[PDB]
Amino acid sequence: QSACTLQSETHPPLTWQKCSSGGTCTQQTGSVVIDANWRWTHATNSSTNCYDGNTWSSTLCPDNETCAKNCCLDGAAYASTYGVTTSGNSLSIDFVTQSAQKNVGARLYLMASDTTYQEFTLLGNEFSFDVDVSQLPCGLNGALYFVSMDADGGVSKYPTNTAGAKYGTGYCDSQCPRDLKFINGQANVEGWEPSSNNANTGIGGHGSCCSQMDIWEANSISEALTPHPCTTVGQEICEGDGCGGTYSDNRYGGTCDPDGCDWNPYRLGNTSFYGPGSSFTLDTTKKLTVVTQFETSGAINRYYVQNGVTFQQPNAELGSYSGNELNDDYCTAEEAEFGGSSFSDKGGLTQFKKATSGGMVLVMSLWDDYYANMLWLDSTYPTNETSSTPGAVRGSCSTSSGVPAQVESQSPNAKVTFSNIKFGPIGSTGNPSG
Ligand SMILES: OC[C@H]1O[C@@H](O[C@H]2[C@H](O)[C@@H](O)[C@H](O)O[C@@H]2CO)[C@H](O)[C@@H](O)[C@@H]1O
Ligand SMILES: *[C@@H]1O[C@H](CO)[C@@H](O)[C@H](O)[C@H]1NC(C)=O
Repeated sequence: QSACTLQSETHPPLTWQKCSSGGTCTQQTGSVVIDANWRWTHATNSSTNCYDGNTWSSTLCPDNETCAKNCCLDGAAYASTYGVTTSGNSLSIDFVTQSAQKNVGARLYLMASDTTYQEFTLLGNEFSFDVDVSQLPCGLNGALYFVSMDADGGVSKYPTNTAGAKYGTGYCDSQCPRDLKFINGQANVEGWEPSSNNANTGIGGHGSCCSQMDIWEANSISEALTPHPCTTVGQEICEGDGCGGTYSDNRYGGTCDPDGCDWNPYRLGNTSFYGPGSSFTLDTTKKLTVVTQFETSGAINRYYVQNGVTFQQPNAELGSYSGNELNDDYCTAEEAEFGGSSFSDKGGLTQFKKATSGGMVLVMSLWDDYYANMLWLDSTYPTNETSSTPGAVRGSCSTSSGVPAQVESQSPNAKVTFSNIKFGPIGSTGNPSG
C-alpha cells in the first residue's frame, strides 16, 4: 500500500532510558505509531473507501495486487480518534473512543525516527517499565511485547509497500494473524471472510508470522509472561489454514507456536500474588514496576517492585520442577503436566534465542478478545474444565466474562498506562535515570 495525506501523520513523542553496565542511564527520544489496520484505507485519487465495515471494495480491490496499487493508508488523529496520548515517558490508551466512529483499542510501535522502527536486542539485557492496570477489568488485555519485525515495515523486501513504518506496516506475531489488511506489499482481499461476530474485521487468505516475546499480557486480575518460537525467526507470509494460530481451523498446523511456554502466577498455584487489593502481594489498584531479564543461557528471569519493595517471580512447583526461572526445565514440566507439544515442536528456548539475539520491535496495545473472551488469561479455560484439571484455572473471572460487545458498553472508560521504560544490560535499569 502507498500513503496518502488527507490527514497528517504526526507521531506522539515518547522518551525512554538506555542504561549501561557503567551505572548510568541516558534519555532517548522516540515516538509511537499506530498499526495500519486501524487506519482509513482509501483510493489514491479520491476519498472512496477501499475497506469499509468488514468488506473490501470489489472494484478497487478485485485482487491483492490491484488493491495494493489502487489503495493507500492515511494519517491518524491519535488523541481524538484513537484515545492515544503521551506525556514525557508516559503512554496511555483508552479502551473505547467515540468520535465520528467508534474505536476500540490500539496497537502501537516504538519508532527510532519518523520512518523507522526502533529495534532492541534482548539477549543479555533486561527491560523495565511501570504500569497501571487498575482500570482493566475481566476480559481486557493491556499488552507490552516484542516481535521480530523489519525496521522499515517491509518496504525493502516489498516494493509495492511504500507507506512503511511511518504508517505502521509490517506487523507479524506467533499467531500468524490473518486479520491484517495488508501483508507483504499486497492487500489480503483474496479469501477474505468477514467476522460473524465483529462488524469491523475479517480473515484473509494470508497471514504474517514471526517470533514473539510476550513480556506483559494482563489486566487487574491476571498476568502472563510468554515466549513464542517459530521455525522461521523473522516475518514470513503463510497460506490460509496452513498458518495455524487463532485465525485458523488447525491451531497447531503452522510454523509458529501459538501457545508458548507461559508463566502465569495464578495458574501455577499462587492465587495471592497478583490482584486488586491489599490482600495480594502486588496490589493492582496501584502502579507497579516490572523487570524482565534475558540471560545468555536463554532462560528468563523476572522481579517486580511496588512502593520500594522488591518481589522476585514467585516460586512454582510443577512436576519435578521447582524454581522461579523460566527455563528449559520449566517448559518441559509444563508440557508434561498441563499437556501440549507446540513449544517443544518449534524448538523451545533454543530456537527462541535466535529471535532475542536479533532485533525486535516494541509493541504496546489494549484489546478485547473476540475469539476466546480472554478466558485463557483470567478465567477457567476451557470453560467445561474444572479446578481439578491441571492448569485450567488461570484467574478468578467468571467463565461468562469477556464478551466484547458487553465490555465495550459496560467499561468504555477502561484504559492502560505504560511509563518509565528502561533498557540496558542485566542489573543496570535500577540505577539513576538521566
Ligand atoms: O489463542 C488465544 C491465546 O492462547 C494462549 O494459549 C493458551 C491456549 O489457547 C490454551 O489452549 C492453553 O491451554 O493455554 C495456553 C496458554 O494460556 C496464548 O498464549 C495467547 O497468546 C493467545 O492469545
Ligand atoms: C505467593 O508469592 C509471594 C511472593 O513470592 C509469597 O510471599 C507468598 O507466600 C506466595 N503465596 C503462596 C500461597 O504461595
